[PDB]
Amino acid sequence: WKKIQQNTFTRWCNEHLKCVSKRIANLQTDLSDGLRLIALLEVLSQKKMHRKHNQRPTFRQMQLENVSVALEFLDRESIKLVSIDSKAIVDGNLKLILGLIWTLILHYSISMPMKQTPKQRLLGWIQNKLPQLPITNFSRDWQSGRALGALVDSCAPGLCPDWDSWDASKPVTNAREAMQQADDWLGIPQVITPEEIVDPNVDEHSVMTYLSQFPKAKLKPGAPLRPK
Amino acid sequence: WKKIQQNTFTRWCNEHLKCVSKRIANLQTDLSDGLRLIALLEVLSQKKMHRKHNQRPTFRQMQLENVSVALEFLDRESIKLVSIDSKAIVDGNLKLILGLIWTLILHYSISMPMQTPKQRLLGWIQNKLPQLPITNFSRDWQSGRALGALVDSCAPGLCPDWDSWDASKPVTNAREAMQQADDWLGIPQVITPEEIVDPNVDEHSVMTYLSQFPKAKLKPGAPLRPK
Repeated sequence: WKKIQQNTFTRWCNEHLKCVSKRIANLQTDLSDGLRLIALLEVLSQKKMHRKHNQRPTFRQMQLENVSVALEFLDRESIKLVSIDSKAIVDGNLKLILGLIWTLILHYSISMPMKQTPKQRLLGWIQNKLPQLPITNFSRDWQSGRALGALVDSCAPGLCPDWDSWDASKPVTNAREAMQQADDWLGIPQVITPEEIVDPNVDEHSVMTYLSQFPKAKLKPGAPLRPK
Repeated sequence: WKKIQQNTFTRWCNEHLKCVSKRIANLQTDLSDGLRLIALLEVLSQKKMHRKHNQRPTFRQMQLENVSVALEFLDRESIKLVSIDSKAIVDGNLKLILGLIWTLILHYSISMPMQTPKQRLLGWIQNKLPQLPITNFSRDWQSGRALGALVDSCAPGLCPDWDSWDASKPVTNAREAMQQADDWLGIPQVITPEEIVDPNVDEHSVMTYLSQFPKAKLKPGAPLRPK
């Protein structure tokens, strides 16, 4: 079940990298040369790098430099780093790499758009989107798939009109339906999969990554809105 | 372990879709409207579609039409379809969807560049590694030794000491070989180190990955050592 956080963090990375025709396949290895780490940072910040880097990182000494300029750009952008050095990324320390990406997710996806920590800001935003439901956390409250259907219909009434009378004992079916409509007609990509979000062992961080896409979603023209 | 084939087939799809700034996340659902299926076919064939499709597939009747034009283009391109209809893709039949993608992998990745396409790829690897007895696309690759041999065969210097690698460290060997192949040969990891060494890996997933080797190009800055 610890795969879920890695999978969600990778999908989030690829969703930004695809705008520059680039892609990673393995968070452990594909950021080590620093090339695709810089690319990710440049597209997220909409800014170029402050100094030049090695185009051909032959030896790890050049890989350390490429990650250094990435960490410098991150530091001069007021983004707080929770003890991650260049060596950790180059040598492929998976635990600290996942920590680096989450820092990026918190800063760019959660706190940059919408007195209080970014976590309770997102919870606060969902809270009044769903006033009839008692939402407190980013895990168990979403396991049935009912709350996803409620959220998707809240953003555009008609996508999931009968969310209330959904079978709570069919979690994957409910989640897949809600996230399908959200992807097709709100443009919210599945950085987390239906099977993963309902899984009894989901981490809050993975679910937060997915839900952070909802405040800035736009309803598409051809959407099938029914009242049922 | 049945996840491996789905994961490899999805990664293969995303490796082509990324050239048109597009991406799928779920092979079961993300091809059902037919929009990203057409996109995948257009980039693979380097040709546009023969007739126009629904930009806004509101109801499944329009989703069926979008997949129909995708299947028509596939049919008029002499690509043999092993019993897959529009309904199967739209309704999200995972088994038949994986069959549809494998058809595309066989035609575009294996048989279009370089007897059946399977033994063609096996034949190509065979003389790249004449000192090794390769027969299959599964157990022969579990140690990670053969991957290191293949990567060094394509560019002598990337994995010079593959011969004296510890066979009891499969994931470590596989990760090293596939790392060098990605960085300096431009072969993306459509399959991950942990998946290729897995005792229950299917031949189809491994074939998908290895089909990228015949057309690989050595990058200028590669660290080639003799050891």
